[PDB]
Amino acid sequence: IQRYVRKDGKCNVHHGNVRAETLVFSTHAVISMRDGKLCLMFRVGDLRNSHIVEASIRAKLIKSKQTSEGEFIPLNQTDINVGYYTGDDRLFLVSPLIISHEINQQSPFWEISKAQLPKEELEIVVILEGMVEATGMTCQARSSYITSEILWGYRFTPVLTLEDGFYEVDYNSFHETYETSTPSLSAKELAELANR
Amino acid sequence: IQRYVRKDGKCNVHHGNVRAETLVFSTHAVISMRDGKLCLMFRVGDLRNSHIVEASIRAKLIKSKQTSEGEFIPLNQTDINVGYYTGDDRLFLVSPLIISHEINQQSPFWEISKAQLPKEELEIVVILEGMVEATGMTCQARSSYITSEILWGYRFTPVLTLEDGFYEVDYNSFHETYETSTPSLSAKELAELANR
Amino acid sequence: IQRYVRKDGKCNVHHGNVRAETLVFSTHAVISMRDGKLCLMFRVGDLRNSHIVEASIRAKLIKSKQTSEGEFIPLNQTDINVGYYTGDDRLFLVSPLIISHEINQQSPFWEISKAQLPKEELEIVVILEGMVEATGMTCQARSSYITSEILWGYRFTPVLTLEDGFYEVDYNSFHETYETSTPSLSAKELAELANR
Amino acid sequence: IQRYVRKDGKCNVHHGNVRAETLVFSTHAVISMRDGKLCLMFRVGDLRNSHIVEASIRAKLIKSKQTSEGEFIPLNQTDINVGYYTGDDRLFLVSPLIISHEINQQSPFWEISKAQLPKEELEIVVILEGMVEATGMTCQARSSYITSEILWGYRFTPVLTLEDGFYEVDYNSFHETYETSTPSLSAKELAELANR
Ligand SMILES: [Gd]
Ligand SMILES: [Gd]
Ligand SMILES: [Gd]
Ligand SMILES: [Gd]
Ligand SMILES: [Gd]
Repeated sequence: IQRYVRKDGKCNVHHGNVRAETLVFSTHAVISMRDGKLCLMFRVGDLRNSHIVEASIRAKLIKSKQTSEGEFIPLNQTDINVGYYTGDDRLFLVSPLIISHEINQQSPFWEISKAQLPKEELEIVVILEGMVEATGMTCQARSSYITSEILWGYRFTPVLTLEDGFYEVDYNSFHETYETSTPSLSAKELAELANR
Repeated sequence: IQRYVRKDGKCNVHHGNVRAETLVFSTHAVISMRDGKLCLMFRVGDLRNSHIVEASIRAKLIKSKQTSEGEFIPLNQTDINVGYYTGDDRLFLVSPLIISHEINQQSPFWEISKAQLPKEELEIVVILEGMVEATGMTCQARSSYITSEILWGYRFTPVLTLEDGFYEVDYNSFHETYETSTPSLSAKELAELANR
Repeated sequence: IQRYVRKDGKCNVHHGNVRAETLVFSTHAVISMRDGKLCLMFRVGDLRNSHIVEASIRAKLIKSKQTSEGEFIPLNQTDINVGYYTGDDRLFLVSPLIISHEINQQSPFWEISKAQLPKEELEIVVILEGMVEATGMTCQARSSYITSEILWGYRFTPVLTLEDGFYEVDYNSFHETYETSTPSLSAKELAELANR
Repeated sequence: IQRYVRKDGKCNVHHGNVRAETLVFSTHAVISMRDGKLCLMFRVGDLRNSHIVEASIRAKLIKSKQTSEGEFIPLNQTDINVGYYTGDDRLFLVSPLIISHEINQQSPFWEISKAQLPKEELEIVVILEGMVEATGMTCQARSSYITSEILWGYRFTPVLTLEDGFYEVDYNSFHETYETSTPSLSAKELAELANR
């Protein structure tokens, strides 16, 4: 068994690194099943030459909306769940990670089907915040997913592989995704059906 | 569909900005319905020339009170819910936002009607805390709503409008509110009645 | 109605202040009823000449203990609830505040009566943490309550009074407490009895 | 009764200290019962010559996994519960502490027996984060537990002892553990059996 993090705390990634380089978000988000739950996923990249401490991910849905009392909220924001309640939004960023929001009754995608997706006018903002170990200062990195950039029925290609006692990242496959067999029913629709 | 935040993370607000200017709270709070829930709302302004990171909103009710055992607490504080449990108090401040506290069984306004409001002796303190991206240092901004400054049955005028691929803020309408048809029963009273 | 915090965010306490002075904890803790709940309370002082931002209170019970499998833990620590779940541990420190932990089924005092208190070998550590507005740096202040310093059946004297449009703190009464009629049954005992 | 923390806030540990020295994690983790619950425990060391403020512990399970839809996640991360929900991950680090994760239905060890443990291919990453009082800057310390370093049926030797009004740490016993009678059934298996 080859360790990921060594006893002294030094990780075993990017052979020979030094732990202004920018953090990266995959250009596309994917929707697909993970153990019977439909999921939205995007990938967040590491910083090749330093750790990010007290590092956390959060996501906002920007969507103009009308309240049942006729109040129109242009570009209304609402939180997307990405591990807040279990501390799974508290990231150990030492190689690109796939973040995952389970599309459940409380998720803003609960009733969005495959066909219905392209019709929607919405934007997912992805926001990484941490303190850069080296610099000492608190960072923030942002990016955005519009409808047309969320791919229904795909999965992220794996970028991690074990080479020579070290773990190495194929950063060419970072943004890379493949298709997978995935129902086109909305999570609600899937749940309704499973419930009989 | 015009993006709000671009792929690189730069937002599309305040054409040609630079991302000591003060943050702003609307001078008035409003109470009115949002999808069947009575709500207290105040508006919190952005910082025209920098982001605020790890930015969060919280609110305190200052109200002198007597305990059933005759203990009098002058200016007692208690937390007003403004998205703490869902991370919706964790703000993405890139244009003035309306903050909203749903007046429910756990809210200090649960039993306050319209008529009963002006009678009350209370103060809502609004407290924004974040780290200013540029400066590096942690900010705090405060303001206050006394009874006479909470307007029953109003809504905030919209300040956001899409001009020339950019989003622009009509800051003249910032503090601006209009009236809307809103029941004058207390949330409790509304709930009691709906529950038959 | 005289405001506590003004529109611009400046508070109306300590007429003519400047917003290394030390933060203070009352020398004694008290136990007594607040609306039918038995409560432990200690008082935490403000900083006469600056705000504390992102300010929070937490408390630890230090108590040596034996596990049912005969494992002895000298000075075991366990968290005392002082508003963590509702954000009421997130303090707006602009004048001495009484902190309050409701002694419930989950509290380490649940079964401790008045008579039984002096018998106990325990210590409450009180820990204030915030960033000092002026200095820029994160502070921590600590203090400690041993058995003999928790007073059963007392309440904290009020220190707040309204003088000349300003609110003024009688710091002589800070540590001051008076007695009040308070049952000597343990919270459990009180609950058992009330439950018939 | 000898105090642990004095009225002024100065602790009574490491007689005559000064409050780049490294923080320490015990080289081994142990699994054993604590009041009827099976538990994983590792020990986290203090910093002999300074406090760590806003100090917190978190743990990640690194484990390559396959989703029921055949998606393979190399080195998947998932949060181990170590007091997040009760604020018990918010540490008062003034002498080595034993951290403890109760192996319950939500824990990744729920179904892992004693025999089954050595078969498993998994790694627990332990991550301490706090601000170093003196330095002013935010620290992070890491270490790692692979299968072969988690000891089933052991307990950590005590390192705390009261010498001359001061508390002293036998740092030789830090990594020291002894065996204890401990069932070899998995937590699930223990729970199933207890439930009849
Ligand atoms: Gd912080
Ligand atoms: Gd490829
Ligand atoms: Gd207007
Ligand atoms: Gd007095
Ligand atoms: Gd020994």
